[PDB]
Amino acid sequence: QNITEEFYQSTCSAVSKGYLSALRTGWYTSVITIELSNIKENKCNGTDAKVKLIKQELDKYKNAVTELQLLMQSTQAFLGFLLGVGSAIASGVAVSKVLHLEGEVNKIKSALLSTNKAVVSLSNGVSVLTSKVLDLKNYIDKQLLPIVNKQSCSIPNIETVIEFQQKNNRLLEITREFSVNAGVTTPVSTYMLTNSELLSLINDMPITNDQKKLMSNNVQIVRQQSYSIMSIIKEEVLAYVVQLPLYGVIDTPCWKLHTSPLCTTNTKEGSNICLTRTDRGWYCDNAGSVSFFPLAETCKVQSNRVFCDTMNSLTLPSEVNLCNVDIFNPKYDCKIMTSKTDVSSSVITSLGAIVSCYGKTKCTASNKNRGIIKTFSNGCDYVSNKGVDTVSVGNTLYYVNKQEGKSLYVKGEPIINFYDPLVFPSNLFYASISQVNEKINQSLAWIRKFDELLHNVNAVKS
Amino acid sequence: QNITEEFYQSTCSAVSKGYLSALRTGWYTSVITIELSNIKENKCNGTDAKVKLIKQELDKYKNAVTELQLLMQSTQAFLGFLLGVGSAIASGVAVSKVLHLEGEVNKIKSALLSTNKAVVSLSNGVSVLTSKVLDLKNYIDKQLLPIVNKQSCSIPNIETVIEFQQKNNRLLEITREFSVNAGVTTPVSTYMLTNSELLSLINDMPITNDQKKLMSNNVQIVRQQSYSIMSIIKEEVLAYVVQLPLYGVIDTPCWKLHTSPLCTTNTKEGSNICLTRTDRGWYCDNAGSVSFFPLAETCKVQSNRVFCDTMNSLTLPSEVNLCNVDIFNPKYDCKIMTSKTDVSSSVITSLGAIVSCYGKTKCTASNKNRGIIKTFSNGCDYVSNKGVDTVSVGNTLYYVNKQEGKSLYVKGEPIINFYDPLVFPSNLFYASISQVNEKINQSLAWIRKFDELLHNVNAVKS
Amino acid sequence: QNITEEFYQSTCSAVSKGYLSALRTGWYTSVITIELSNIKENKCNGTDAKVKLIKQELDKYKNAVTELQLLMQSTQAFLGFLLGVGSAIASGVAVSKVLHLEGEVNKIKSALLSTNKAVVSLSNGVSVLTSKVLDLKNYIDKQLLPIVNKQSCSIPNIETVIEFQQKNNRLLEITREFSVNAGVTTPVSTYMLTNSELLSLINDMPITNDQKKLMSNNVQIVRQQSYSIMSIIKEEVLAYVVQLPLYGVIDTPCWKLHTSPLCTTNTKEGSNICLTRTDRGWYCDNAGSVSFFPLAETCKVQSNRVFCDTMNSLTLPSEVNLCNVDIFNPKYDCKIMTSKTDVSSSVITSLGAIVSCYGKTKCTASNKNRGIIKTFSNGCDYVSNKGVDTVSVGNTLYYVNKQEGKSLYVKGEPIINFYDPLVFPSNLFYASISQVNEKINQSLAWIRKFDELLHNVNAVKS
Ligand SMILES: *[C@@H]1O[C@H](CO)[C@@H](O)[C@H](O)[C@H]1NC(C)=O
Ligand SMILES: *[C@@H]1O[C@H](CO)[C@@H](O)[C@H](O)[C@H]1NC(C)=O
Ligand SMILES: *[C@@H]1O[C@H](CO)[C@@H](O)[C@H](O)[C@H]1NC(C)=O
Ligand SMILES: *[C@@H]1O[C@H](CO)[C@@H](O)[C@H](O)[C@H]1NC(C)=O
Ligand SMILES: *[C@@H]1O[C@H](CO)[C@@H](O)[C@H](O)[C@H]1NC(C)=O
Ligand SMILES: *[C@@H]1O[C@H](CO)[C@@H](O)[C@H](O)[C@H]1NC(C)=O
Repeated sequence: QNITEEFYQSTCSAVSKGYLSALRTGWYTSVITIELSNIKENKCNGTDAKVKLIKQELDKYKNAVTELQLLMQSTQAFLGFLLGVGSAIASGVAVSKVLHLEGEVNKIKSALLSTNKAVVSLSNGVSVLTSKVLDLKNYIDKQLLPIVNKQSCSIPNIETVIEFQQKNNRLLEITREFSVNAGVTTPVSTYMLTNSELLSLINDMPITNDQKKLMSNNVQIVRQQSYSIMSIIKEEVLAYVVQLPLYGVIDTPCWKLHTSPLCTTNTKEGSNICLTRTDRGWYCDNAGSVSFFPLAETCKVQSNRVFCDTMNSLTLPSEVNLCNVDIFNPKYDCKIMTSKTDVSSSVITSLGAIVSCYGKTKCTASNKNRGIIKTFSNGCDYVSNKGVDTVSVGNTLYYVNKQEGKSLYVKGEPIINFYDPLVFPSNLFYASISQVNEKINQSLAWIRKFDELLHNVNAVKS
Repeated sequence: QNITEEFYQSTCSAVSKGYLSALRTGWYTSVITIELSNIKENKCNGTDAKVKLIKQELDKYKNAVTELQLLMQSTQAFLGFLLGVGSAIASGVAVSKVLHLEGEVNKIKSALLSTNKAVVSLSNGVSVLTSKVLDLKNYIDKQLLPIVNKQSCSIPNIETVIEFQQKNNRLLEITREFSVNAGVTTPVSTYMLTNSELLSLINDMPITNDQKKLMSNNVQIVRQQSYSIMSIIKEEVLAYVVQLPLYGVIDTPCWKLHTSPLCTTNTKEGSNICLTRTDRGWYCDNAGSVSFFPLAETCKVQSNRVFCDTMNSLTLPSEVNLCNVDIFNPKYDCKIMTSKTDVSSSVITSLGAIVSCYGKTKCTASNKNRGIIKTFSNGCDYVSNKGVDTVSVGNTLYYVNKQEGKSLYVKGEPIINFYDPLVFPSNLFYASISQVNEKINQSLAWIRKFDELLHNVNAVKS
Repeated sequence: QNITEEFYQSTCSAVSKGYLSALRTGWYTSVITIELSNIKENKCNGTDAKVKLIKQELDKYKNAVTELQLLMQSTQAFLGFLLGVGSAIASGVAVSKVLHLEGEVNKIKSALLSTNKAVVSLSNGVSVLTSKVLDLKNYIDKQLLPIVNKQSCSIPNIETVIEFQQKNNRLLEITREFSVNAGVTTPVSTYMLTNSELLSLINDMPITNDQKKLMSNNVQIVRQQSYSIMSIIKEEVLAYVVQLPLYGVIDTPCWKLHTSPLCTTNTKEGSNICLTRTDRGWYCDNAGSVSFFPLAETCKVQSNRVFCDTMNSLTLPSEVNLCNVDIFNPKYDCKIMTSKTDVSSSVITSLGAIVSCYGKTKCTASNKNRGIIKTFSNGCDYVSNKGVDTVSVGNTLYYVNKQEGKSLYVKGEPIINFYDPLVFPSNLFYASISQVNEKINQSLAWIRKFDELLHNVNAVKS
């Protein structure tokens, strides 16, 4: 853990380096089966309460099975706008659709006749891993049928009721979780796949030992980037499909960019111009190029490790890293946006905070022991979380992050002081440096042409 | 199931036809009641464990009732921006507010004195359907009071504890689900309304048989577009309001539009212009006009049937369908947006995928048996899911949808090759064809006027 | 409850006054502890079913503890774009990180040796409130060990199994809720903090009596603006951190602004200009200034009281209230946006509805007794919820809110009739009154200069 952070005063932005990558670059699909029963009907002219409880539990089981069948017979009769779209569950749904052909269920049942785990080939020629996580058929047919199938339902025992309830609870919960999500669920609960079974699926994937260890250590995130799909219920067997991620890129450098608006500080109201850098997010080296994640909601962090998803990313060249040290470079075209609004805000970075204090707003950073230790002036400034606990930007109070690290301050004149406020192209959402430069150079051309003609007409007088 | 898809090369967009509509055009409200008890106090100088368990369950019941009373005494002392706003629970909240007038609870209790279902008229003159889904009062008053009301609490039986737990669990879950949602819940769980009661409410609505059948078959979606509202707890009765949808438009044609950016392929960096069609979403014929759903999150699909919601829609004329066959028609004004960014992406359609490959990005589509089967050039292209499993657009891998259907390819020169790159109005977010045409015709007017004057001054020399 | 609403016809917007404020201006953190056990191993050569049930429950407990340890050893090896960013759980995470130093667990255990509540000082010098909400150690070590530690596991009793299940359920649920949320949860469930313990924490905060009463009455919202953070599991004790809000500003006036587009009604298609007010949200007086909440998802309402959050707000001067009575005031610069789209929509306010009816759309408001009672013309209009139940704007049907109040109608000519349609700066997303005025005054300057030169050249002929 050697996270470092730099502040660039010339553009009012910060970069945090020192992380490691774990990117998702594929999917893995398996099949999970449950062996049910087909209890026909229960009939007793009894009066004991234990028989009543047994009948109630059996009724709940039948209702769950019927609801599952009914559900099955319904499916088969700033730069966030630059991203393409895709379907997240295409592979699992394809496997589920393959499962509906005739003879597949017989193949699955024949494969797992003796053992609880096997590898079977489907019709099209794909091999998937199967499992049998529960078996209610044997217990029901060997315990409950002798009590209630033909006899007068004489005497169940008190322990049998509790045992049956404990057995049936998991199936009830699985039915409940499929029911409300219309078939496809979000992070796979403990009922769908036990923590002792997730660690067993991982030790069967065709991956390297390092990826196996990474998936085993951080198992609470593999569970948050997975899907579960209901497939079929027929011929006394239940089957659903689990879709697990694959991490093909591991241990490559990553960094994050924090940006804030940078304005001018003229006293006259409504006489200030601003610009802001719009490309803020996560960047990670990936096979000779940089991947950009702008949604700020697809990447998780565990203290040095970032678990991103490559379906909501952009592939940029390796020169995108050069916008930091220099902004007027003739090799990349950094992205900005312009406006004319002067409002104070603050951005809480990983190792400090950025404060923009424009207008008459009072901005202050305070320590918890002495009290007030800094009074910001008008501009973009940055303070580190070493002796600072909270920062206030007016009516708002923020708490800074207290991670240990090293922060550096880079001086330099702001770039907003180089432009001409009489020709600046305001209200230019999602512009770039070259576009802004082009829009300015041509207005002066019109002005000069006008001046030329005006001089010329006063030259031809005589 | 006869879904069809077309690709229009001239605008880099695709249309998928063949669906059917089921639109929500109203609400239906009912009342669900529960009959509670008013156990005052329990006192025993006992030592048996069964008495302890009974007391614990009674304490949980009292705590749930108290929490419900406390909650009740708190409420009564791209084109996604074009949509208006509305309140989703106005009708249910209105009914709940009507329920608070004096004498309403007496009317409800008198209506359901003997049967479990009745129709009653409130004060203002509206008739609603009531129900009684649970009755703990009779069981408690006829079983638990003889054990603990006055006596020394001699001997409960072991089965009674389990029976009471099973009875009380549902009320505990209902209290839990109201507690965390502040009164109004999202898709109605199995505890609020049993699957055997939802199918009974549907057979009492004033609707046609076809709508009844549609609601009965797809019951997992009627449950996802419904609300539950806590109303009152007083005079030993609990009542909450359920708000069910109504589907007034059924079996009308629908289709979806997929759009992707279309750019120019000049070699020089920063010398390309782009435009994109911004109106992508679901369209459905509705009584002589087309309804547009741009949020891309309000419509569900079950293999040919689309369950949309009409509160987040727009009403467009019937000529909006004409932007597909022609884009320069003098009857509608299709909506576009312009920029100057050249980044590669991909859009996964229903029966294929659209690939945009600009710059130095390597784009490829691969089959799972042979391997690589296509290498895209620079431009907008489209490939169908017949012999293609995955497509990669650089560092990203996508899985195409494997639905069966028929796809067609329509040729034609791209429209971006007709414009003049010296006067093209870039950075024009949310423009239209006529606006872009107007902004170009007037710059040439200024240029021609300038040329006219410049020639004229050199005509008056002598 | 004296809510009032006004409609300003000149700008097609409405204001609803009469509310009260309860703003969050800080955090409060406490520690919740659970006393576990360290059962080593269970071994019985038994055959009774009760022993089997006991062993199963013990196995579940061990699995929960192991999963918790594994999770712990993973974290330590329109104007919505104007808002700054911040970290919501900085304080709780800081306290959790402080908890990991050596000797802290010993201090916590020594503080709560005898009582269930104490105040203890950590290493850095901060005092926090601790608690002991559950004790499984004593029950396990005094009941289950005599049954299964060394003996042949002779006879458990039937009531012991149920008692142990009831004890263990809460720990199982806590483990389940941490497991799927990766450590940090959203609104604190009933398992993490009992409703009888939340009301006990509130009576220990260093706050005034009025804030205590406000927090006690509306306890279902204090629970929705809180976080729970997993911290540690070691040395036979479990500890997690709860982060509760603080309400520093209470009983200050608030109001809401509703805005809708305002267009021109020329008959020719594609010849209309529009403008819309973009600053819609909640405003609340706060210490000599107004706080603006634009996200429309951070503020809740209970019939006169608004529970907002100050982390997603903006601090504006006190002159922002002046845009309502007048829009051309020389003291503030109200924010608008321009376009050229004519589409009909509707905005449902608190005491009525705003209807915009442009083009050939049919807009109508209907009562539930007579039927149709109003037919809107082309323009922006407003109708109150007194004799009106629903309003339709085409293919869409809306339900108005039926709250009691007083509404007022303010006449005045629309401002869109003052501009010149030949120089109006369309497609100017997020503009302002002064910017639009500036962009118009300078085009006329160019036209006049052109005319001047053209006259001048025809003056020098001879
Ligand atoms: C991290 O920095 C520390 C300095 O305290 C030192 O151990 C070394 O430079 C780095 N350790 C690594 C990269 O393992
Ligand atoms: C000046 O005009 C040239 C075209 O001749 C253009 O390429 C350039 O971007 C403009 N601005 C500057 C600063 O050179
Ligand atoms: C759907 O297409 C098939 C062609 O395979 C044929 O049955 C018919 O054209 C269509 N059936 C319908 C619309 O029911
Ligand atoms: C040309 O100018 C006319 C106005 O005289 C305008 O209506 C039209 O949109 C412009 N462009 C074209 C292609 O006609
Ligand atoms: C609210 O209005 C009512 C009028 O019916 C009246 O009691 C008084 O003006 C107000 N009451 C308050 C503010 O307590
Ligand atoms: C007119 O031009 C002046 C600059 O001389 C500018 O300040 C003003 O905003 C423009 N418009 C009006 C209506 O005065």
